[PDB]
Amino acid sequence: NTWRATVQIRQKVPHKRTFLFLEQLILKHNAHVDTISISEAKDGLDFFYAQKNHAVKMIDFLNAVVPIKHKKSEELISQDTTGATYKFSYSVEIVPICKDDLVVLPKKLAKSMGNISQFVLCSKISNTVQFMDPTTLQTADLSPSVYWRAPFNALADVTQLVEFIVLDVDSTGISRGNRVLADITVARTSDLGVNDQVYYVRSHLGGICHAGDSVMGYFIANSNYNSDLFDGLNIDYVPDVVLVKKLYQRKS
Amino acid sequence: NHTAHNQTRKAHRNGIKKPKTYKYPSLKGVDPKFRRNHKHALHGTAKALAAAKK
Amino acid sequence: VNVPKTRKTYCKGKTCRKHTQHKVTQYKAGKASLFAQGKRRYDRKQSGFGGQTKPVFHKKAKTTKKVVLRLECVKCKTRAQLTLKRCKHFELGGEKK
RNA sequence: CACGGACCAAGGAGUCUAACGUCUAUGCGAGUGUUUGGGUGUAAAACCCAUACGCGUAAUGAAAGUGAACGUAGGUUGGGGCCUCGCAAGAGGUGCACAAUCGACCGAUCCUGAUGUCUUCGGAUGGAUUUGAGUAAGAGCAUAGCUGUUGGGACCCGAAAG
RNA sequence: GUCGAAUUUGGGUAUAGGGGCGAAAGACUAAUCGAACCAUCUAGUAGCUGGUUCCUGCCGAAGUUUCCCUCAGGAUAGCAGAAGCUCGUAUCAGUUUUAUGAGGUAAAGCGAAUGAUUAGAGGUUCCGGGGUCGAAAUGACCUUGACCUAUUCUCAAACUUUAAAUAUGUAAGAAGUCCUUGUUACUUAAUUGAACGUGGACAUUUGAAUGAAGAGCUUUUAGUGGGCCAUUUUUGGUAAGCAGAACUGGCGAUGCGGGAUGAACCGAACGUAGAGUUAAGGUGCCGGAAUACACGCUCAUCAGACACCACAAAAGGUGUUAG
RNA sequence: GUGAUUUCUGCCCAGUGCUCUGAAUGUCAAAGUGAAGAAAUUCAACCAAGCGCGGGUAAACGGCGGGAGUUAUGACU
RNA sequence: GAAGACAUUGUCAGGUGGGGAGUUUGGCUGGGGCGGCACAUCUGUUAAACGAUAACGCAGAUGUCCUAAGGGGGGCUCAUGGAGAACAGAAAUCUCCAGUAGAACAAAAGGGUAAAAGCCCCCUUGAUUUUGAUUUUCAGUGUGAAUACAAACCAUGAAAGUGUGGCCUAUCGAUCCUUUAGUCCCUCGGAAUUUGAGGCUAGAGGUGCCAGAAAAGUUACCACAGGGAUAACUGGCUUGUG
RNA sequence: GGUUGCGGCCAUAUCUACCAGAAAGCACCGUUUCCCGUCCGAUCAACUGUAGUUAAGCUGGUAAGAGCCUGACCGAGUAGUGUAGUGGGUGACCAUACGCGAAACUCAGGUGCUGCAAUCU
Repeated sequence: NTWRATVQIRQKVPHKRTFLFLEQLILKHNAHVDTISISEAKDGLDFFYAQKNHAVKMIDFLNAVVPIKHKKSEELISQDTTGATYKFSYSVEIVPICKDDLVVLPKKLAKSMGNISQFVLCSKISNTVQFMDPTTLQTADLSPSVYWRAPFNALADVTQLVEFIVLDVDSTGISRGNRVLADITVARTSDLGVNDQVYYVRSHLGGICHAGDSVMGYFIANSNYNSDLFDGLNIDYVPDVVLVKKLYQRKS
Repeated sequence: NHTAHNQTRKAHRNGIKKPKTYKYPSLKGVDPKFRRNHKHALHGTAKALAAAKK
Repeated sequence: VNVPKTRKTYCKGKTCRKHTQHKVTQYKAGKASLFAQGKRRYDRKQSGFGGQTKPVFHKKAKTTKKVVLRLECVKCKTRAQLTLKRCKHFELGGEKK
């Protein structure tokens, strides 16, 4: 009973990307000073804070860098008999939508945020969650006050990315800050050797993409998606390839 | 929660009897190639004990 | 995943009694036909002191999809299916592996 | 040191009915049930009665439909009782109910496709690790009784609410 | 407190229940207000408390299994009563013996393999698991480190060659054994096998011991589905009148004799009575019964007196006794 | 909404509200129109307000941090 | 005077709408809440030598992956250690001896495997059709998973055989409604034809609270029906010496 | 009795070291046209039993060897355990009554047995 107050951090996703971002940022600003100990969990880690006010001061730090939700309870011990003083617990939950997911948004939710299409990627994850349309570049933000009233899931994790090989890049010529809408022509790693089946897709990977270069991407065709929000889409409007990022083997 | 106390004393009030092992056990579950022959084997030997020995 | 569009499977059809060649498509909904028997105590007894009768579904942790591999025989053309698994997308034809 | 009880008389709580399950009694028995109604009466009693209808004598199928004996209504293993034999013990013959098992028949499903045939109908015969709440010298119907179930205020007294 | 004014008051008159009225307290609206009073639908519903009326006879439980938004409750299975039915030595048994099976805990084993633990000192293309970045990839910044690099000794519920006890499966025959040859569409090169039989032989020691207030079978329904205690084997907890299990007995449902007293310990389980002997316990007196016998020990300025049980530790003491 | 007077009332229109003499073809009900069909029907364009994009507003709800770079700083960046 | 085929009014349709009405706001639990899944399952242990056997006991896994990592057949032997070979070394390729598995078998853990169940090649779809019987959890119901056959057609091998999915133990789902595939079968009940609709038989929409409700808060203004108390004794517990 | 073919039980049959094997049989060895398979006629295929061999293989014998397997008034009636008491002890735990009964170790002895067919101084 020496702990006397606790912050409980959890993220439900099996590959915790934003949560590993939290542990390196907390070491940088040295926010963990008043810790009694650190105990791991199945889904995250626990912080045991001796005085109440130090536990609250972490949550003011947690609001600035990561989208959270929190609530508190209490427990009863032994009441020094000066008129009086309960043992508290703070349960902080990170938004599970990672930095580089694929997301099918709800229709009513997507209609408000700039009338973006339902089939977008994740962008930046900051304090607020940012979504980017990969085909025609347009950004939209989701705050935790809007997310937690109607929660949903990501459509694919990091472990569904597929190695591709870029054939050539054609720049259409419209951009904000990302050399946007390069009409990339790209083919699979498995089918470049023995086949000619070539995929043809716009992407945000404009300036950082070159010919003879390996990119990772979400592949909607063979892979098995199961979302009800995805099911109420128009299947002949969904792009086949969503180009995500690049490997770029730097040095040996 | 769970305990097995008094559970042996309940079952040994009416005892533990055997399933009493009848003559002519049922051929359901015996091999069907054998059952198809053994249908005809009893048929001839009931005819043969009808006319010959009487 | 992937399945073929063409499939040599069994026929039970008073003439074939053998395996003939069959054709594959997917699962499509055309109008649910409320000559179906449960939609005119709806269009009877909805319209009432009693009001909107039939309940809906909401507890939507539901996930999967009906994935149809049909066997359209090129020889006789009638109707008894084949099965798949708990599966999430289904395209057919391309990406032979 | 949990709750109710100061004392006395009176009142005071598993009832009734509709439909039913097992068991038991009685009538009649491949039938059974007079009483919705009519006839008569000493008059809400008793007595007498036609035509139907109910349940039963036939199942099975989602249905159109078809619809139960190769035979001393079958073979084997036990089976009370009676018959024969023996002074008896026992041996031998017939063996009801009922228990086990292999068959046969009818309906369903899958198969076999005869004489024929408006050339597409018709379904003879033969099958099968299948399936039925069946046939295989009928047993049900009606009234009453205790026990039990369901719907009723339902063993009596009790809310905060609408 | 205020007391010539936003003062005090009579009568008239207006606003009515999800409505009114409020210099705002959720106040007031006929002793009723976080939604008035009256009658009716209403004997509203209740897995929750309380109560439930005559006697005697016989039999006699359960707090456990699976399933339920299920844990104060129900269905189902078990336990129990009743009505009985076909027969009457039936073949069964909370048991032993013989003949064989199975097991891997106690003990043994570590100079017969495995085997932790506590702490960790440096190794920039011997990795890269990851983080943010970046109009790129000769690309930076970071962290657990990729690596134990040449260390030792010690064990274990998730180590083993060998392997008790106690519990446990099966057999000890009439539906069985042998001789002779019938059936078939299966099986074999083959009427050879297989399976089932006809006919013949084998008899009360007919195939170990002991017992059998008959054995076999079916319908139908009540209550119960909050359990606790003890010895022994144990897990969690320093340790609990603590938390959870295992086999058997008991209390609950059960008095009587003994432990002064006591739900669980010891003896023993109940028709009404008489005589007889005993159990556990006791025999100075209360208090029925030997101030019986026999060998010793012990003196306390808080002696000691009978299992469960209501008391105690190490270590000291020329106090005493026997070694 | 604040609560006499005196004296002051800073910065922010991203968020949520509110608002508009603002661009228009993204969304888009019934009726209507067109096409195919033997007909019931099916499909297609068309499409109001509102939503969406754009502008205004804090005596509207409200907010007023961190990292650096030379070490105390109402410093500059 | 003003206004005019617009306004108003009637009917249907879309938007807005806590101002108002109705209702819900899981369970287990060393009090409830938070965390967690002990709620559906699997391996080792707890577990005391059949089986069974509890705890919010312990160390861990599953909501997948695979036309080969399934089926058959043939050839071959692995981790590692030792001795030798231009560059070549702590680790490239080649060679030989020793080599009971110290390797590998998609993954947790425990079993299993040496002319194989490993490794490298060869041909293939039995990962098929009809439905019964059995084992596990168990009421001897369901569901999942599995075992041994029967009737068909096949694959491989010279052959015996083997194969009804992953070497064994886990990897998954009812009624209702939906939709597709076999007879082109049955019916639309006055009689026909064609669309349409309803049926039988086998399967996929799925409830993860997993034998399967459509569901956010607060009450210190609170109400009702009930249930729990209260402290001062573990087994003798408490004292002066890390 | 010695070999060969096919085996059963699967170390008393293995492992390490040396030593012997008349006979017949297995084996090493000879060759590359055909069938076939490789980088390589070494394995595998075919052809010859002709040119040559017991050097190996295999078989047998030995070693105060390692191992394994049977035996023990060996360890030891010890450890452990079923049942019993108003038995002991503050406890830890230990005695006694009726029962069951190990193991490593120590020592002694052992080193394949055998079924069918055939061929051999």
